[PDB]
Amino acid sequence: EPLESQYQVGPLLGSGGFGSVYSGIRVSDNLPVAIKHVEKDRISDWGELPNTRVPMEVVLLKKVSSGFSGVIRLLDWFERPDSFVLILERPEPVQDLFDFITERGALQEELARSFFWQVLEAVRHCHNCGVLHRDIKDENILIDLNRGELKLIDFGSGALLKDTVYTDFDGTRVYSPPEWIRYHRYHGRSAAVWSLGILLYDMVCGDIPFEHDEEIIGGQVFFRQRVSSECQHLIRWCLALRPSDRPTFEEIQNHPWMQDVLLPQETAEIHLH
Amino acid sequence: RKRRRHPS
Ligand SMILES: NC(=O)c1cc2c(-c3ccc(C(=O)NC4CC4)s3)cccc2s1
Repeated sequence: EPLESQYQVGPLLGSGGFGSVYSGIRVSDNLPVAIKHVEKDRISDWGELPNTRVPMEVVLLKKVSSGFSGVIRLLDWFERPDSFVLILERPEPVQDLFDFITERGALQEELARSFFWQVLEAVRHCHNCGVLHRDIKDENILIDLNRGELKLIDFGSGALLKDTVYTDFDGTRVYSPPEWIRYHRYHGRSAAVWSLGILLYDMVCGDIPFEHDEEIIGGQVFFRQRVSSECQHLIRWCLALRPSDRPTFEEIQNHPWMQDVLLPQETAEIHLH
Repeated sequence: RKRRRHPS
């Protein structure tokens, strides 16, 4: 069962602090896959499977990959002398939300509502499975352009969800909450809701609101595009400086701006096709 | 302000 004989390796897609990711086909059935390599030397956090010392990333992916959801599923993985190799689903055709927003600019509220809703369902899925992503942002979201389905990627900075304080963080600083900038401490859910506030602003305004620490801890939110009062309200709530003032997932999805969401299929027909 | 990616 070698990696080279069960999958046909294609060319690079991307690389960074996650690893190096290639296009691939499962020869078994010509399924499009993504093949992600991570050097053991470069891995910070390690975990155990139900039994085997693997990267945390593999632990989290196994926990969320049960049944269908808005998360890219781990299909297989392999250990090697100096690395691990993850086999993941690859939608075709696909674009990441970061390139999609660059290309189209600020999204219409109807589209932002469908995208944001699907991200909320994928994050809830993660939390229900005991997984905290810790790097929610447009770059870590794939759009299946035919199905109108968003998929969460790159759990490489994630952790088991706990109700106690987190004192480490490896995610994107400009999506990190003020309490991390100021005190090097955060709780999972409330940090996640902050990052989702950044993401919603990104979607409706065409870029993130904050670049510098001073702006993050200032919690002054200037809207650089026309945004409805209801959407401005949900964003300012998610971006409350005090963690305990942020909405719960339930309060976000019950928010008036979040009602009458499009179905994924509607979203593809109206906005992507 | 150019929009840009941000490393983890
Ligand atoms: N870093 C990760 O963990 C992962 C990244 C990916 C990807 C892509 C990377 C960037 C992409 C891209 O630029 N698409 C062009 C348009 C075809 S897709 C596809 C499927 C699974 C994973 S898992």
